[PDB]
Amino acid sequence: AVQQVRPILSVDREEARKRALNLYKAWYRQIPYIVMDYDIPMTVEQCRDKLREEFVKHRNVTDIRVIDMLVIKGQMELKESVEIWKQKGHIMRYWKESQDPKPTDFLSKFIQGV
Amino acid sequence: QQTLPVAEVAQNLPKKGYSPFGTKQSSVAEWSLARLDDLLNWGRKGSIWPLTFGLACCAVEMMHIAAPRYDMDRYGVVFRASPRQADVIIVAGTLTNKMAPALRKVYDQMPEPRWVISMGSCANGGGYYHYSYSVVRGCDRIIPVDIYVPGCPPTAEALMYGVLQLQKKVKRMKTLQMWYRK
Amino acid sequence: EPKDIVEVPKGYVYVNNKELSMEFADITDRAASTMFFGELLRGFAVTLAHIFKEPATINYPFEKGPLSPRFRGEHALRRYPSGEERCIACKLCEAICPAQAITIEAEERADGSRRTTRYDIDMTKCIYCGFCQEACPVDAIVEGPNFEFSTETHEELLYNKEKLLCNGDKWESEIASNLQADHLYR
Amino acid sequence: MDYDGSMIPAEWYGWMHYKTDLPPIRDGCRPKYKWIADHSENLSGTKEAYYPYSTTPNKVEAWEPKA
Amino acid sequence: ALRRDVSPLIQRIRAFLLGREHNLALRFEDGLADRTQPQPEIPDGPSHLLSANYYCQRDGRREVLPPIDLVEQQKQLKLPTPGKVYAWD
Amino acid sequence: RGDIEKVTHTGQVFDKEDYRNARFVNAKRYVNENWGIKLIEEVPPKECTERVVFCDGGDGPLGHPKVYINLDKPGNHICGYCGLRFVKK
Amino acid sequence: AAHGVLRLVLELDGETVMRADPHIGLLHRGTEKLIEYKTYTQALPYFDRLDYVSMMCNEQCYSLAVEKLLNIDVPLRAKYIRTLFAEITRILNHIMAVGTHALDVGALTPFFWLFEEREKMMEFYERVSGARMHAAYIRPGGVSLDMPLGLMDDIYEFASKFAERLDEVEDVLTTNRIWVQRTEDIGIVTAEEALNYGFSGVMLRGSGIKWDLRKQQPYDAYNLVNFDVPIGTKGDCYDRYLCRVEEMRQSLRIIDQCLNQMPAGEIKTDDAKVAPPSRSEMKTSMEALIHHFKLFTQGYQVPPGATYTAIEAPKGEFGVYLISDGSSRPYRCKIKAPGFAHLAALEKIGKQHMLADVVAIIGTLDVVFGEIDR
Amino acid sequence: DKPTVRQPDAVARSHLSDFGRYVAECLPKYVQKVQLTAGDELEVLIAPEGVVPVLQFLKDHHQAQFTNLVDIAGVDVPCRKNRFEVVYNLLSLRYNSRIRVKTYTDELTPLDSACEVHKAANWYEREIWDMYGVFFANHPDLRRILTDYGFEGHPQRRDFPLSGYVELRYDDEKKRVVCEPLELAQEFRKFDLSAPWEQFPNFRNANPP
Amino acid sequence: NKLSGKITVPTAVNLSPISGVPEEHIRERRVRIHIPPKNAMQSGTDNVNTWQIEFDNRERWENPLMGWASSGDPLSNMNVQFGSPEEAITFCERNGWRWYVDGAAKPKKERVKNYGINFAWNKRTRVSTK
Amino acid sequence: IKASTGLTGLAVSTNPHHTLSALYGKILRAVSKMPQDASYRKYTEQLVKQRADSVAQHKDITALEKAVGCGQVEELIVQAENELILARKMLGWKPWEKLVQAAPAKQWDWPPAQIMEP
Ligand code: SF4
Ligand code: SF4
Ligand code: SF4
Ligand SMILES: [Zn+2]
Repeated sequence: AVQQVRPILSVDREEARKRALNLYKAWYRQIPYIVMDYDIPMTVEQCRDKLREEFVKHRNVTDIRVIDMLVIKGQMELKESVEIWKQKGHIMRYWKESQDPKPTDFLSKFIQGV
Repeated sequence: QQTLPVAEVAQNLPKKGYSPFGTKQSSVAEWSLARLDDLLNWGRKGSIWPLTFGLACCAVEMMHIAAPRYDMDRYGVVFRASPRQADVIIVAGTLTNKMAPALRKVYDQMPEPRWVISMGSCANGGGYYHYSYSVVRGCDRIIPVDIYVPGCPPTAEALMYGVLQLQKKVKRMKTLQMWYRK
Repeated sequence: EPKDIVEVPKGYVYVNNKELSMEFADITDRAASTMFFGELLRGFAVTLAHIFKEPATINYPFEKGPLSPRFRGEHALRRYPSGEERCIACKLCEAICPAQAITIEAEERADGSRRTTRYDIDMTKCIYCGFCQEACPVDAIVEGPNFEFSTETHEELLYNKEKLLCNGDKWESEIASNLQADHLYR
Repeated sequence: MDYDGSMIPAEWYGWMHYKTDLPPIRDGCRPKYKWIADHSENLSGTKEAYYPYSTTPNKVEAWEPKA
Repeated sequence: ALRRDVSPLIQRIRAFLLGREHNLALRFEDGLADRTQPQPEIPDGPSHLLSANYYCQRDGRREVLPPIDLVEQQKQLKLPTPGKVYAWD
Repeated sequence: RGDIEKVTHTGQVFDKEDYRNARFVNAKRYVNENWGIKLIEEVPPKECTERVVFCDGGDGPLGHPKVYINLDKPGNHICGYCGLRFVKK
Repeated sequence: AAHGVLRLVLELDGETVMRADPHIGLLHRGTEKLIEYKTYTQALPYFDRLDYVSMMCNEQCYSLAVEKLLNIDVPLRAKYIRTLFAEITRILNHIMAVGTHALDVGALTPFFWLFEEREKMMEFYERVSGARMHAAYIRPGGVSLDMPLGLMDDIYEFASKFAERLDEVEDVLTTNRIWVQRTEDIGIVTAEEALNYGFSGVMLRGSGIKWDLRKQQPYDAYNLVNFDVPIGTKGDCYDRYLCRVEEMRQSLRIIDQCLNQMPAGEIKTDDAKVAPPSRSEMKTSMEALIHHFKLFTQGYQVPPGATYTAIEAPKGEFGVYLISDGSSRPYRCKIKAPGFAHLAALEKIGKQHMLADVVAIIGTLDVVFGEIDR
Repeated sequence: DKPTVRQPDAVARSHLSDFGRYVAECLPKYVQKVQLTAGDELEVLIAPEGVVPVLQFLKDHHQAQFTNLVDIAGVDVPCRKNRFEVVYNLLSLRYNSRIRVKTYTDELTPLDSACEVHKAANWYEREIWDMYGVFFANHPDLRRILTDYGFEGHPQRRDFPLSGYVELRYDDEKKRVVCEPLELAQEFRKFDLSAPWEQFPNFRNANPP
Repeated sequence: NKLSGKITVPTAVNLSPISGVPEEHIRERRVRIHIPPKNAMQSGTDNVNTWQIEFDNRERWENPLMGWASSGDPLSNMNVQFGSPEEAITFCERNGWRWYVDGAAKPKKERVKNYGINFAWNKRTRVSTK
Repeated sequence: IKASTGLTGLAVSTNPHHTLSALYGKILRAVSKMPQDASYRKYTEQLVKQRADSVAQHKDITALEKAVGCGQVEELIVQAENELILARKMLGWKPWEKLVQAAPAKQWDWPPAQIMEP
């Protein structure tokens, strides 16, 4: 079920990690600047914590190509935060603080509607 | 729904007064505070300074009003560029997501008493792009709108009619007279 | 006239081919223009002159206009000369409405007639395009000529059938005039 | 001093806009039906203001325990 | 007596200052058309001709074909240039 | 206030204990005064001779599309569009 | 001077602008997706919204696209009306560009004097279509509706006086030293650099290229009008401004030719399956009613295919690439507005000029918004 | 004798037709097919690898000299295994003619970049990248253009809801604008405008596999 | 040792994360691949020749204000077309959805549909009227 | 001598014949390296040689302009230079070879998404 297809950037899973971890470097190194530049509530530790979870967001990615794109997205978002194109609203977006975590257990769902 | 009075009813009725409050004030403090409100409203009513946000398509009418056919500075309206010196904001055109935080920021950087006119359908309720992934459905969801000028765009007459309606709202606002009760 | 600088064929006009002469009368002319701002004087006197043209400001709302019989403004649901509702809920107006600003729900009135129950327009979604009236097969709905319908509250703009019928009653005379003007022509 | 743009009535509106050259005093060919209302201003920001509301009687009937 | 104009003096100076003979710009009822006009009749069309007017033998939408493959066109069967050379120079 | 009591011809009154009444504490509940059902009732049923009549309701192209209504039945016959009423007898 | 939309992220040293990143997309209104969901007739106003300064030219582009797909032709009278209003829009757009440009530089009086005359033209749009701007007057089967009597004459006097009005501002502002030095030799656009960046319109025509869509790929009744386009040889904002001014003058004589020769006849393609029938016929005959019914509810199936078209819109070669899947609903509608490429080149055009020069460059680009992001 | 039906420029069809064969037999390895759409335009269907060679060939060779690259129009078509299609619509001032180049690609494999060929394209590749997600290889800077910052998904795809997944408002607790799950006052009412009766026979069996 | 950097990868590449759809929809919603139903009171059948996918209805209430049909569910109208079910299943997997095909129909069995049977000497199938 | 080329940047160039001749020589050799069964080759020689044969008879630059058509010499040299780059790239591209890839079935078929009879 294999296909002999073009690459994008990374030719092997290890190069993929090499690229993926490079991004993790830029983001870790950037966090303090954004805490200063963007006047938002978030603090360095929380921003670091979210960065960890947000990589964990997709741990079981497998395809070399898919993981390459995820890194391509990150390098973009890095630059948009590195330079201050984004806005305090845009950067906080990662927390989703407007909506309360909706009910999850069956009764709370049942008693609160579909 | 009500309707205008008929010729003979008008004949019976007296002058409609000038200050919308009327001249029924009881005591000296009441009567005095009525006049000071009238003066304040007169100042804020006669001189009103739009900010000229004017994103799009609607903006062209926002310029035609400045044009010499339906002259607007005739009424005491001037386009100050700087929001710190602008008293009113005529939000006109569509409000995309990229713009939403910008409009919010511009609005509250302006000092009050600040009134917003939502010109055009695109600002009123998102207009023709209402079911779009990128547009703020209306501008009521970013800022407190004061006057709605329907149209796509509103004919210039319609826009400055709305301006006069804002002047009427600025005329009847009760701040000193009713602080006295507060 | 000075000669050109690029030879031009037809179907074109070069707007800079004219040469800046070096003739002494020509240079001294330009020099005098710069030394005494003749060109500014020409423009200066123009604006002085053009004070003496009467301004074209309409003394609104006393003086006002002009429009044309086809102007697309406030919506109105007309009624037959008997007073009966013209709309039959054919729902074309909704089917064509580019903004989907129209909502209709129709049933049978007790007489057995095909008529609307709810007929709604959102003039915060309408574009005043007039596709609705161009489509309606009985001229039930029309872009009435009123355009000063400005409201302080957003809710006040969402018209339902009661509001629309009221406008039709209020504006019937004018709408009758326009249609008599344009029906055979539209 | 409470003049308004909407004070013009229907029969005169067209003339006032250069929309009809026939003064209402002169052309009696316009309709003279009964149901026609009388004019009204932009009644807004006042107790006389319109406010929308559903124009469909409710959809589904609830079961009545008493009956 | 025809158009509201500033008094004749100011008119002459105004013409002097502009440097071109001035012609009025504001639109008067006299200047513009008879603002109420007779009812127009739109002449009937050439496809409204009453006979020999079959739709099937004049319709376009049913006439258009799919795109043709030029190589396969040849398989069924002056260096070429896209069109007349234009001296955009 | 009567404004929030009247029965819309469509047949709606907010129940006496229904929170949607609240929206009219400060604004009128417009209800139209002409009910088409009553008006068309008042209009008398026109009568003719021919088995089949035609109505456009309005006049010329200012009414509804021309419709032919047969009258052979004993009763009335209501125009589908305008609600005019016909009776042959 | 930023159209209310544009957001340039500039990096400056001293006062000069080194890096100039424009963030187009502060207006983008997902109009390609919406155009897909609606019907061809319903989709028509969208185009009039785009490049909102150009009212009718945008519609004519779309109508030509559909007519090329449907394999239909409009009658001469419809062609001439389209031509007439194509040029009236040309005068509208160029007034808008000149007036905005005059404010960019800081001259108020020109803008106001011209916006007086802009009111007369809009009134004409109002006379025909019933809307100040944003008519729907041009439609696939030709124009939506006939013209009211006497509108010909009123156009004549308006054209009669426009020479005076344009010359008043022209004499005031063309020669003026401040304006000349303020615009001249700003953002030189060499010929080769112009082509490889995908330019068009008076920008291209100003840089020296003798190209134009009207004379080369004629699409409307322009076959029957003789006239000359203007061309510059300096590629400055100034001589570009002159080209626009002469274009106003040349358009004027185009209205002379067309308005003089206007023939009688129908005002709509004869195919009642394509354009709606008239109300008079509708209320009597049967298939007129069916066609009225089906066109307004379902629209008309357009034969499958992809087609491109372009028009000499005032901003430049405005184009619509339209793909139809055979249904009544367009499958894909990509729109090429000239302002797009015209603005991308700014990042290179604006290099090292002063800040005041950058603003004036944005003006001479005349990148009206809506057409850029949508 | 059918004034309604237009008559194309036949001689233009002649020139484009012979020229099209010229292109096919000059670039055998790349040109997959060359067809002449009935609208008189000329389409050139290539494989994804030859994108730059075709464009470079066109802009340069005497007989093509197609210098201006009008746009990069992106088309999405599910049910084509590699669906995302691209269109390079070019002009030639020397000969006064238009040509269209077309290619395909999936949502995953990258695609050649025209930045190195025509400087005009630079923004367009950014536009398709934002609007579909079609990567471009060797593109200098692939920053998004239109969509707002931190926008997830590429809306012009046909598997993307019209109104998007989220929408913005303003918070007072936070003095800031927050994105929220979608919530529509009146759900967008589609209309099912499907033809029951085939209105076009000519395209029925034509173009079959 | 390369063909312009070609690589060997599995054909079935899940693209849920790159896609951008929120995981809530991905994890709580199915897809109903089928052929659109034939309208009962029609007779042309050139709109049921395609294989179509859509998402199950979530909810619709009515706006308290104006009695519209409010719906806070984005993929309600979403609708896509395919040429064959296997194509759609291939697509649906690549976008990481849950789906369950709905078998359209077996090939129509020929019906004799003779005209003469309307008029028979013995068979019951003689028409009562014309 | 013509004063201007009528275009910005495109300057008046002397010795056009020498430049055009030199450009034609190089491109001819550039195609010389090509294989003998390449359509690109087959035509470039005849076209270029037609140009490079027209270069001589008309010493006057304006006369040569009319004889060659296709635009003025100033652009015309650029046309030649473009093609020089084309040949060098063309040799590097090997496009005379046969099809690299066959389109998948139903790739270039319009309209899409319609069932079929096997
Ligand atoms: S409301 Fe109408 S005029 Fe205003 S921006 Fe929207 S489309 Fe343009
Ligand atoms: S088109 Fe006219 S008759 Fe039909 S539903 Fe709409 S308003 Fe009523
Ligand atoms: S004018 Fe146009 S948008 Fe407004 S209700 Fe009528 S059809 Fe709909
Ligand atoms: Zn009737």
